[PDB]
Amino acid sequence: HHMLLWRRCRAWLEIRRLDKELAQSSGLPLELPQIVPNAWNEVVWRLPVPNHPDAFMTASNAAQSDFIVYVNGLAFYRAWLALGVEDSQACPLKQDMPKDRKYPSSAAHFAVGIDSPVPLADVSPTMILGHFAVCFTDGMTRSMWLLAHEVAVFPVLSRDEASAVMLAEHVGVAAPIQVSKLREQCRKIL
Ligand SMILES: [Cl-]
Repeated sequence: HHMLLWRRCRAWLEIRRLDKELAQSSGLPLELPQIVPNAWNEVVWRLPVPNHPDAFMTASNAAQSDFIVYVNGLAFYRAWLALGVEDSQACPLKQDMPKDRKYPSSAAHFAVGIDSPVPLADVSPTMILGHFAVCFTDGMTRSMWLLAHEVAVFPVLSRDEASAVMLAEHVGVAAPIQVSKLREQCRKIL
């Protein structure tokens, strides 16, 4: 859309904005996803969405070996921007996320609700030019939807415990939990 210098400077400024927002909101309670009973036999969260109907997501597509990390949206956004501007998985600014070609399709799925919760994104910690970043196996557009709608905290899926703990370290609001253990807890309690 513009030149490289433009795109790098813009990303830089947004990261700096996030740095400050994160520093200000530090320690304050965020709105958490809520594990809810549902018509299926799966883990489903209700996600509050500011000035918007509730969203619902599910870990139905996860492996027993996967781990869930509840992430601070702003921190996740920042780590994604740390991928840089040229990556094929480069993160658009929030204001530009709805322009993404898959975004209407994502918005449509999110519109349905508890009858069809959106499966979690599969992400991974990584290293880019000597710094921490997050990249994707899948779920980039649904991640944009959540970010652009200012969902405060949402779950994501990670391939293994160490990767999950690393994600939680940099962008998490709590320790990870293995999908198999969460499914079993939901079973025994709900
Ligand atoms: Cl599930």
